[PDB]
Parts: sequence; C-alpha cells; structure tokens
Amino acid sequence: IIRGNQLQEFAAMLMPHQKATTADGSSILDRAVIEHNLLSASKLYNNITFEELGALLEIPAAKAEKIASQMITEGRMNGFIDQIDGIVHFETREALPTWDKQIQSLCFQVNNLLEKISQTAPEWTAQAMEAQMAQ
Amino acid sequence: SVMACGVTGSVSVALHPLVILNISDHWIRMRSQEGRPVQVIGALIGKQEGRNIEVMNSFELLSHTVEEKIIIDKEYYYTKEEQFKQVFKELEFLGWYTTGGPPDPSDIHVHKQVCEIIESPLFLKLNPMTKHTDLPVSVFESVIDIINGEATMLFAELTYTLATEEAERIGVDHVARMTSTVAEHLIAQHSAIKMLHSRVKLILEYVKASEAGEVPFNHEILREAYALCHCLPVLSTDKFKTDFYDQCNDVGLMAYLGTITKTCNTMNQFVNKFNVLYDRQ
Amino acid sequence: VDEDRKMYLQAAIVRIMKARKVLRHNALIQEVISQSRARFNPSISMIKKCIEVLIDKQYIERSQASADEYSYVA
Amino acid sequence: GSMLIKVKTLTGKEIEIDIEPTDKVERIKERVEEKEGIPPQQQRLIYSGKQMNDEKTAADYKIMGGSVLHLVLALRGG
Amino acid sequence: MAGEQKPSSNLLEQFILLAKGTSGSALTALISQVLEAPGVYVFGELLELANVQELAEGANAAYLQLLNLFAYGTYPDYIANKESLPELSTAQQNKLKHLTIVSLASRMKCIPYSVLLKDLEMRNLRELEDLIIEAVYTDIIQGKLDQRNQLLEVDFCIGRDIRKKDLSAIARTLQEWCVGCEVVLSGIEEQVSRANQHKEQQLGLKQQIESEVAN
Amino acid sequence: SIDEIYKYDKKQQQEILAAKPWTKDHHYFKYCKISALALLKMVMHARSGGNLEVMGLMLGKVDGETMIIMDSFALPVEGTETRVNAQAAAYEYMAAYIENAKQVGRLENAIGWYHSHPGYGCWLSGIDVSTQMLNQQFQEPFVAVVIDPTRTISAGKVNLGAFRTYPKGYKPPDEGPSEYQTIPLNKIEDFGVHCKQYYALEVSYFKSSLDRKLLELLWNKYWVNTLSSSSLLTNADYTTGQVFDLSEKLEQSEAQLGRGSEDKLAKATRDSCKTTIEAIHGLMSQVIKDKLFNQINI
Ligand SMILES: [Zn+2]
Repeated sequence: IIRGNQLQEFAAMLMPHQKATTADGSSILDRAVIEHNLLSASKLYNNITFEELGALLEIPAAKAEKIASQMITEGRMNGFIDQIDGIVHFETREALPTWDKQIQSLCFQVNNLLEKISQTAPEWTAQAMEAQMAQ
Repeated sequence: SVMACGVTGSVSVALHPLVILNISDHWIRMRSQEGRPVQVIGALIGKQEGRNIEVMNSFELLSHTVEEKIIIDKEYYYTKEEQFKQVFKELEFLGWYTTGGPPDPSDIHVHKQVCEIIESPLFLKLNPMTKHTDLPVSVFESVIDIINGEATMLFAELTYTLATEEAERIGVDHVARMTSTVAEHLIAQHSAIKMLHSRVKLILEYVKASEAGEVPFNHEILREAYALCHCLPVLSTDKFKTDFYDQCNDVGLMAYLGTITKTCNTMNQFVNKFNVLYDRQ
Repeated sequence: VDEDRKMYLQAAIVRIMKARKVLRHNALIQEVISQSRARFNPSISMIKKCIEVLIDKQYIERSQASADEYSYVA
Repeated sequence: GSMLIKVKTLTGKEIEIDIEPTDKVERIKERVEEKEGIPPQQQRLIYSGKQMNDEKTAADYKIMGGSVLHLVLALRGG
Repeated sequence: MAGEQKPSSNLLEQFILLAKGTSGSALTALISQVLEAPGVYVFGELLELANVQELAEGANAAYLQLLNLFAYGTYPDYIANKESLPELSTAQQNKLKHLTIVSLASRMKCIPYSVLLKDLEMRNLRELEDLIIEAVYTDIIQGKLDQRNQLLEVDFCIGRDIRKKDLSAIARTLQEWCVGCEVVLSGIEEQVSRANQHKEQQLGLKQQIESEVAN
Repeated sequence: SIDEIYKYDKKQQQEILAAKPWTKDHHYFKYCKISALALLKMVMHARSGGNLEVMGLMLGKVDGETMIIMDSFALPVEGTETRVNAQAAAYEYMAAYIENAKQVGRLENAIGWYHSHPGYGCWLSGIDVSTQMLNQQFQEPFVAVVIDPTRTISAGKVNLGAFRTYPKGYKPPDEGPSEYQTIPLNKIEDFGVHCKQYYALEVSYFKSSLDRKLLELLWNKYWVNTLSSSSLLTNADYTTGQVFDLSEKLEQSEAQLGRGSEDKLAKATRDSCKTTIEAIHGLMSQVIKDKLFNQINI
C-alpha cells in the first residue's frame, strides 16, 4: 500500500495521453491504484466505516462508500454493508472454520518446532525416541 | 549414496489401505520366491494437499537385479499400468516402495526409474527387515538447482498420513482390532492422537530437558506453548455456542422422532398381537 | 463432383466423429485419411477446417487439451 | 468370455475380447477400459452410422468375433 | 544464517563476532545495530557470550535493562521507564509497543483497541491501526481487526522474542495442561470402553434372551 | 505363520480351482478368504464412482472349502444393476493384468467379478440376476460379492457376502442366506423373482503382521484427522433424503397393514431407528470434537 508522492515519480514513467488524465482528477492510474490500494486493504481487513476508511484514504467518506458500491459495480468486491451505520464487513471465518484454522495452525507450528529440535537434537531425537519407545 | 535433497511435485491421488498391505505383499511375494527379504519395488501413489504429502497406495511390482541394482522393469511397468489403467485410472504411479536398510544407490536408481515416467516422482522406503518403531515409510522428492557448477536434481524427504475413506477407515479399524462401531471409529482417533502424542511427547521430553540442563537453551521452545495457550478453546465465541445448540438440537429431535419410531414399531406389534389373540388380525 | 463429394464426406465424417471422438486434430485427420485411402487426395491443411466443420454442427467439440486433440460432443 | 469380439477405435484399433452372447456392452465398456486405459464414454459405440446403446448386449446388434465396437474414443489411453 | 522465526538472519554470527571484537563503544554500535532485530529482541543464548555479559552491566547496563524488557518488560514500562533504558528510535519505540501488544494478543483471543491505546500510550484510531496493520503486516498477527469487540482478531502469532526464562516453568505448565486434557479425554476413552462395550454385552445378552424365548 | 495364507500356492489354488466341488455340491464353498484389495477399491471406487455402476474381474483363488477374493473393486463405468451380463466387459483389465502379473510372480489367474453400485451396493440386479445365474451356470465358482458403498458409508461395518447363487436346478438347502435388501423399483420385482436363489460364503480376511502394524500406525497419526471431520455438514442432505424416504416407508407400511414388503411397518421402524442412529452418531463425533476443542479454556 504505497502512497502519492511515494510514487508520483512514476508520473515520469507515464505517457502523455496517459498523463492527460481523468475527469475527477484522480488519473486513470490513480484510481487504478486505488482499486489496487483498497484491494490490499480489502483482502486484509475485517470491517470498517468510511469516515474511518476515508480519513484513512485521505478522501471523502462519500466517495469511499460511493465508489465502494462502484468497486462492486465491478463485481470484484466481496463483503457486505450497512449504508446507514456506514460500515463494511470482514468475515469471522468464527467457527469450525476458525476451529480447524488454528487446529492445523498448531499442527504445523508443533511440527515446525518438533523437527527444528529433532535436527538441533538428533541425538536428543534418538534419546526422546528411546524414552518414547518406553512410552 | 548419490542423493540430492530436494522439493515437491504433483502427488494427489486416492487411497485404500491393503495396497499398503501390498507393500507387505510384494515383499512377501519376492521373499517367498527368493527365500529372503527382497528389496522390492512398488507403485507408490498418494495425496498432495497444498504443501502436505500423503504416501499411500503402492502394490507389488517388478524389481530385477541389474548386477547390484534394484530395477523397475520399466516397460514392464508400462504393461502393468495399461493392465490396470483401464480400470485403476483413479490412481497414478507416484513412486516406489522397497524393503531394505536406508535408501541406497539402488533405491536412488529405481527412484530415478520412477523419475522417467514423470518428472518429479516420489520415493517410499518400507522394510519389515529394518528395526524401527515408526511406520516404515521414507518419502523423497525433487528440486532442480546449480551447485559447484553442476546442474542437478534434488531428492529429500517429506511426511505423510493415510487415507480418510469411510469404508476404508472402517476396514482399518476392524483389521487393526478384528473383533461397538464408534469404538471401531474413535480408535482411529486414538491411533492418530497417540502417534502425534508420541511426537509432541518426545517434544515434551527434550523440552523438559532444555530447562533442566545439558540440552540446548533456545527461545523458540515453549514460546510456541504460549501461542498454544492463546490457541485455547477456539470460538468462545457465542457464535458456535448457538451453532452447537443448533447441531445438537437437530440430532436430538431426530432422536426424539426415533421415540417415536421405536415405540411406534412396538405399538404396531402390540396392535398386531391385540389383533392376534384379542382379535382375528 | 466437388459438391456431391463434399456431401458424401460430411456424412462419412460426422458418422466417424460420433463413433470415435478423433478426438485429435492431426492424428484424427490422418486416421480419416486412413479410412478413405481409396477415395482421392485430400488437403493436409483444411484438416483444421475439417474438424471445424464438425465443431459447428454440434457434432464434435473442441477440447481444452490441445489445438489438436479435441473431444466429441453430442 | 464365450464371444470373442473386437472393440475398435476411430483409427481402427480392433481389440480382441472374451464376452458372452448376452454380455452387456455396458460391461463391455468396463472391459475395454480395464484393458485399454481409454475410458468408454468417449469410446462412443456406434453401429453402422447409428450409436450402439451403452446399456445393451453386444449380440443385441448381432455382434460377433470380428464385430466392431466403436470408440469415438480417445488417444491418451494407448 | 540459520532460518526460522527471527530478525534479519545476519544477526546471529553478526553480533557474535561484533561483541567478540566490538566492545565498549564498539559494543554500543553492536547494540545499536542489534536494536532493529524484531524476532530476536531477547538474547538468551546470545547473551550467553561474556561479550554480551559485558554489553550487559558494562557501559550498556541500561541496554541489558532494555534487553530484559524485550524478554520480560513492555513498551509501557518505557512509558513509565522513559529514562532507564537506552535510547530508541520512533520505529524501535513502536517496536517495543509491538513487544507489549504481541504479548497482549498472545494473552487474549483479541486485545481491545483502548487497551493498547492506553498502556502503549496510543491516542487515536489512525496511528493505532497504523501500528496494528504494520504488526499484522509483519505477519506475526493472523486473525483480523476485531472492531466490533474493539479488539484485534487473532488466528496466529509468530514468536516475538526469546523472552528470558519462565522457560522451565513454561514447558512444565505445558506438560501439566497437556496431561490434564489428556486425562479428561482418557477417562472419556474408558467410559467409552464401558458404555458401548457395555452396549455390546447388553444387546448380546438381550438378544440371547430373545433367542431363547422361542424354544 | 501370519504369511502362511498370503502364500498363493498357484499349484494348490488352481488345483482347487479345477477341483469342481460345486458340481458335486454347489454349497461346498462356505468360506471366502479375502485379501483387502476387495475392500480397497471396492470401497473407494464405489465411492469414487459417484452413483455409476460397475463391473469386471476380481483377482483371487480357492483354499480348502473357500472362495478367495484377492481383489474386488469398481470401474469408472455405468450400467451395472441393469446390464445384460455387465461384469464381463471389464475382464479385459485382467485379460492383461494377471498375465504379466505372472511376470512379477503374480502367477494367479482370474477368479471373479469386481464391481460396485455406487451409493446402493455391489451385486447383480434383475438383468444382472440373468447375469449372475447365467454366469454361475457359465463360470462356477462364481459369487455375488455384495457390499453397499453408501451403506458402508453410513453403517460403519462391511456387510460382505459372497453369494454363490443357487444354480438353476439347485434350490437353497438348509444354508441359503439370500440377503434380502431394499432394491429400487428397477429390480425389486426380479429380486422377489430371485431373492432365494443364492447363499453367502463365510467371508474371512487374511493378512500379515505387517498389515496390522500398518493399520495401527495409520491410526497413530489419523486420530488428528479423527478430530477434524465436520461430516454433519457432509450428508445432512442425505439425512433429509432419508426423511422423505422414511415418511414414504411409513406411508407404504400404512398401505400394507390397512386391510391385507412383509410388515413394512416393523421394517420401517427398524430402518428409521437405524438411520436416526446413523445421524445421531455423526452428531456424536461432531459434538465430541466440538466440546473437546471448545472446552479448552485459558
Ligand atoms: Zn445383468
């Protein structure tokens, strides 16, 4: 999520017909970048409002939710809404989903540490193996 | 001892467990044919789930002795798969099991042999003539890289599980016990849990030693245990609380109806015999 | 000669195509050549068009696997 | 199999198989795929410009030894 | 050099040879370049060297204070102990904030926003979720923003530090609770070896009765 | 020895194969020694077959008074349960396989018929009773190896029956099991036409000690999978189909016991209790995982 003059230098990379730009003034690539930007934010985040996320994006909350509804006027959007409460929403994926999430999360975490120490302690690997044969 | 320490491939197939028994069965076949523990070959297949391998199904094959080396009779195996690919098309030749000591240049050689039907095949090593407590399955896979000016393949091991098929699991439970069906169910639970129990218990043991003494002091030991204790009961959430009210109420009203089924069958038989002796049914 | 041979061929071609789905492009056209050795010398190219002709009628489809090697439909 | 018929691919691959005079081409398909990896559902069995019913007997179409059971079939199996 | 969860992989033999050869003020430069190492903010086996032992309690005894803070302390400790420890960068000050916050989410399922706003001196939403998203962006944090609970949803935590030692007591409390759930579930196991093993016996005998009812 | 029965004495096996005890008594074969290849792809290829019926050749042998199923499984085919002698068409499989199986010392020969009725069995229906009867007058020793895939899905046990059908002229003697089974409309009439023309073999299983150790070690890491099922979500719809089916069966039990398929009311009470037990034990395992992992409080 890179910002304006973090890549206004990319203006130099652009083309005259491209450096001729849009109606609302966010150029073609600018709003493209916002699709990109907010897409990062979107794939990330759980739920946010639009004074929240517009001040986040330094832009009108009007525009925020507005062109959200446009971001799904693409149909590349997934999530859901309350216009009135002015919120969009993450989802908590909560359940059996999160259950096996951290179930096999811990599975891989445990086996990570297991074989880290089995290679750091292959001698102690054999010793633990001995005592577990006792087990 | 030319092995190459590499990475994964294209494994995913379906499994049934007597083909593990056919790992056993090819070893028994070649052994009875030769009167000796025969370092055999067998058509490994398995599950590939993301980054997980599961080396499962591998039956009898042809392992000729080329002067020292195990040999997939390659075009023989081609014959063989066409002899079962007509109907065993749900399975694909992932690799080959054998029987012997550790992986050797003959095992490397027939693994390369398995590397000629496909690009990145798998390696399994079993032996009833080896001396371990673990499930005797070694599993190898390939990178292609550049070292010391030589461009070479790379073969190294990854870990597995076994199939999750319903009737397959039922048969596993029986043939393990061979006598109470969820008991015949939960013992697969018990077996896997005890396996990882030995795993994280060896973990526990060398762990305890860390804090004890004469065993390496690392900050990545328990720390994960802290992660675990914040992994405690997932979803306090009231979300699943309602969800499980849902589940158990569903099944329980199911059972309520079945209080219905049972006593209604009883009632119908009662009305029968009432129409039997009190009446002319 | 050209219109009556073309009609005779459309039927012989669809009937093959229903029977066995080749079906490949290249190998298919070769096999087609094999079936009518006696008839006359065809165009090696237009092999493409040949399958194309059957693609339209809902007689045989185009598989994903190759520019050649399609599948039979209907 | 008492009836020793031929299952033929589009390219002419006539395969010798032991079936019965009431053996289902439904299972004759099973036979062709269990023998040649080419599965039978694109081994579309057509009889004289008209399809053979996948659920029938070979002898239903007076099929015999040198008879032909059409594939049109696939190439990857073979 | 070695690779699992840790800071910039140079650091191990980096600061080994540094403290070995860089000491006093060279040791201070050692420490200054140690400062940015996130996943190893604690140096148990790296303070194993007497070079770091003199790093500690030498000129940089305040830095051993800070190191133990990484092991034990928090950034809000610094919010109180603003002078005790050595200097830190605003990046590294936020890094100690992330110390205490990853420890917190390590504690809870989801730590409240106001919790870290207040203990970590965080004033408002903007900077709050800035450092939040950068923490998660480190990939230490799984889960998501738990806004409704005013928390941070947490599905996975990479290890923050080496966190000098409750290690013994840590692993043994682990052994404790592991065995506790184990014995709960094993009592269940043998209640199962009772019940539907009892179900086997009961129905077998009841069927014996029913069969003998005939003749 | 545990491997004493894995010994395929092609001598002895093909000896009893040519023995023809069935032509002396068609009830000689009482046992069915099986190696778990039957279970193997029978199970997972009836299940992987979706609902598509299949057919073909089983590996095997004969031992003493015992048919032996070294193999049984499914096709990716259809038509079985209605094909005029389906199974034949897959024998091309070990028209080749067994042959160069001998090239590895699998000197076995073809013995039977692999198959599966995905979702509703592994057997021979009305037209396949033409199949079964004709072929046992064609191919004896022949068996109706019977196990239902989705029955073994919601049942937890392998109801295996090697059904040497009673050939024409040979009636069920004292021991004809004749496993009555709920058949679709297509073949229930012809099952009533032929429900008592077959008996079952005492289907035992043989293996090695390595086999047992492998299954135990399987469980020893499958238990993690055990606590990760989520199968109440799996076939709750299957439970719903049973809902409809059961209300229907009570409708039909109604229609039977009205004035005067035997006692459909009692059979329906039985099967209702059964399927409810099925769903309840699914809920059992799921609540098990739930209460376990969700009662883990910090
Ligand atoms: Zn039939």
